[PDB]
Amino acid sequence: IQKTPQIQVYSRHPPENGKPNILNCYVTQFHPPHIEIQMLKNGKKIPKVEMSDMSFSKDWSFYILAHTEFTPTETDTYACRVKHDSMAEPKTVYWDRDM
Amino acid sequence: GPHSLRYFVTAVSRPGLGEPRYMEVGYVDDTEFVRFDSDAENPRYEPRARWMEQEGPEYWERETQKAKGNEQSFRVDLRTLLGYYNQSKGGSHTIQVISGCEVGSDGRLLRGYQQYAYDGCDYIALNEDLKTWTAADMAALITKHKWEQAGAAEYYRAYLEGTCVEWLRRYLKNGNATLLRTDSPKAHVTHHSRPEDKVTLRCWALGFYPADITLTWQLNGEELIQDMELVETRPAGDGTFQKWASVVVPLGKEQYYTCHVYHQGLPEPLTLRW
Amino acid sequence: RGYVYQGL
Ligand SMILES: *[C@@H]1O[C@H](CO[C@H]2O[C@@H](C)[C@@H](O)[C@@H](O)[C@@H]2O)[C@@H](O[C@@H]2O[C@H](CO)[C@@H](O)[C@H](O)[C@H]2NC(C)=O)[C@H](O)[C@H]1NC(C)=O
Ligand SMILES: *[C@@H]1O[C@H](CO)[C@@H](O)[C@H](O)[C@H]1NC(C)=O
Repeated sequence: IQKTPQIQVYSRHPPENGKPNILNCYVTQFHPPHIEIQMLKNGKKIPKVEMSDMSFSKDWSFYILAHTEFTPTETDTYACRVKHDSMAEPKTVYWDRDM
Repeated sequence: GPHSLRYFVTAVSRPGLGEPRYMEVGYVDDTEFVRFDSDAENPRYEPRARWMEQEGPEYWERETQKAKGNEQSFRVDLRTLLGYYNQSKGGSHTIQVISGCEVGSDGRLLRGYQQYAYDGCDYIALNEDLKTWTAADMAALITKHKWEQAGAAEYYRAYLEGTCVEWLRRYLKNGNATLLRTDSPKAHVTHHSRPEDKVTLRCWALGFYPADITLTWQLNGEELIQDMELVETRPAGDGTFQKWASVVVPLGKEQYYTCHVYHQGLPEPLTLRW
Repeated sequence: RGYVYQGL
């Protein structure tokens, strides 16, 4: 089955510049399982991102969380880039701190 | 209340690129606690929750051996299904399995289950009776026939009533400070303009555990479930969860809409507004 | 602890 991934980017706590937090990129509802997920800080890949909470729903689509610790600043921007067979090209979803 | 022990298993072939990737991920309720990934540098069962530090080295060695055996068996299954479905050896295919047991607050078995899927589609599943299997297609019927002659249901049922329930009880006991806790949701409402003198009101619920929660929007005391928009509850990277639900309302009348949050950690439900 | 899965 070919199901396009839903990509959600969010912080653990409402962002406050200068305070430790956690950034999350939850990639869901996809199939097949092969997938590439990168978290980016100012356009550059973040190293040592932790992958967790892998699972599947009743319809068998996959769910997985990428996360990393981070301290937001006023200027730094973050995003999550995903490559999956259901998409001709990589999809990038930016963190919207005002959502 | 009730608790669960679940194992999510995945085997994925990759012709021309070596052996299938095999993965096992275990959860107690909504908390990930163990994992096995055949693609790791030195594949081993690993703890994913802090309280699993309470198991001795024998636990890890035995689970790692079981996983490596499961890995080989699934490698064979992938090839077997190619035959059942008459498919080529050049394409990637997926086997998925969810197995687990649930106990009541008294620790007695409530239910057990095991379901398989091939390439994202139902393959075979254990019936609630824990005695028979239901096959989704003719390929799975071949498996059902093999399992009936081998007594597979009886073996799985013994695992459920024995190993599954007993270790679930042990995990709840050892990780009690984590698994039996209740983290109260903290809520906020955000506001965003839209074209046409309309506003998007978004209700957030953060830092809660367990994952079950209910967020609704009200007007005139009636739930606007119909026109509500939201995301599935999701993990926030530290063992807690978050969720949001929004509604589009007429500018200048935001004050008549209220968000309601119900959770185990809220003795009295939360009521907020812009 | 997990189950020892049976062949398909
Ligand atoms: C979680 O349970 C412990 C008791 O259980 C401890 O001993 C074994 C059962 C083992 O699984 C081990 O991992 C676990 O920590 C509670 O602590 C005990 O609390 C009682 C009072 O309720 C005290 O009299 C005991 O001295 C104390 N034991 C220890 C070693 O501290 C603990 O309170 C509980 N955690 C929470 C927050 O509910
Ligand atoms: C099996 O699949 C092949 C394609 O690999 C096809 O040519 C053949 O007709 C099929 N035979 C059966 C048993 O259906």
